[PDB]
Amino acid sequence: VPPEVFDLVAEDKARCMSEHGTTQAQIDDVDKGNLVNEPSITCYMYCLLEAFSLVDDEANVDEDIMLGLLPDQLQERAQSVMGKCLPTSGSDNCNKIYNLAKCVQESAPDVWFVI
Amino acid sequence: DWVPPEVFDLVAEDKARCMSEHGTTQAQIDDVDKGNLVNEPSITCYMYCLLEAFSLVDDEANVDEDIMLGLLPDQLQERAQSVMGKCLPTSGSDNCNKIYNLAKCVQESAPDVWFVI
Ligand SMILES: CCCCNS(=O)(=O)c1ccccc1
Ligand SMILES: CCCCNS(=O)(=O)c1ccccc1
Ligand SMILES: CCCCNS(=O)(=O)c1ccccc1
Ligand SMILES: [Cl-]
Ligand SMILES: [Cl-]
Ligand SMILES: [Cl-]
Ligand SMILES: [Mg+2]
Repeated sequence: VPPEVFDLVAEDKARCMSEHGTTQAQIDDVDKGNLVNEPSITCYMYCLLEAFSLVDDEANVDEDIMLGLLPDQLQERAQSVMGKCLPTSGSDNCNKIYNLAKCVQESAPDVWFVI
Repeated sequence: DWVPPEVFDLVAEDKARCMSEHGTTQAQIDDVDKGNLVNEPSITCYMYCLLEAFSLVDDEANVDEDIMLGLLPDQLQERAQSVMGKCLPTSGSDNCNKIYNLAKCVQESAPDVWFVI
């Protein structure tokens, strides 16, 4: 019998949504580049980054792992955005990630990367 | 003021890039997605490329089990820990063959479980 196939990204998103009461409409908003400082979505964003080892349990970004998501041709651009936007800051892990996302959006308004 | 950005799905972009860079056909990707592998670089270096794009392995065939375990779902954690304990570290004739052998080891150990981007 063929194996059951598990879509890792779908699973990780599902788990993070369920942990924070996040709706599909909210995740679809973030996917369009529309950001709001509302914990039900910003805590989802933190959860998902943490699942990918992009941040630790205090929402500090692991720059090597974050740069590691991108192709070689985008490394210099990404390094420049990380120079403007790291280290993270904010009142809690979720607000740290809201502030990061806003900084990344404003620093590179032409493009928006999503998992 | 906000302007709509061009949105890029990392997974979609990574698959398109990796396909191009390794000569992989759509049929071959479809086979990978169903768990059917062959020890041909157009397949195995494509799989390597997708893993590397999420830091699951370096450019020297070293797999990071801690990053991997974080991505797997809760209900597979115990099985995944056991399977990866059995199948790591990698071994093989070259970078891409190491990933072929890893995939085959995981499939032998857990024939009912296959994970995809
Ligand atoms: C860059 C800051 C925005 C993060 N958005 S995200 O949480 O959906 C996410 C995107 C990509 C990988 C993991 C999580
Ligand atoms: C030039 C394109 C902007 C780069 N954005 S980013 O570095 O914040 C980034 C976003 C999501 C994942 C990894 C890095
Ligand atoms: C056992 C080795 C995994 C191979 N599967 S995959 O190439 O689709 C893949 C899964 C997860 C992330 C990236 C690529
Ligand atoms: Cl940081
Ligand atoms: Cl702070
Ligand atoms: Cl895309
Ligand atoms: Mg890399």
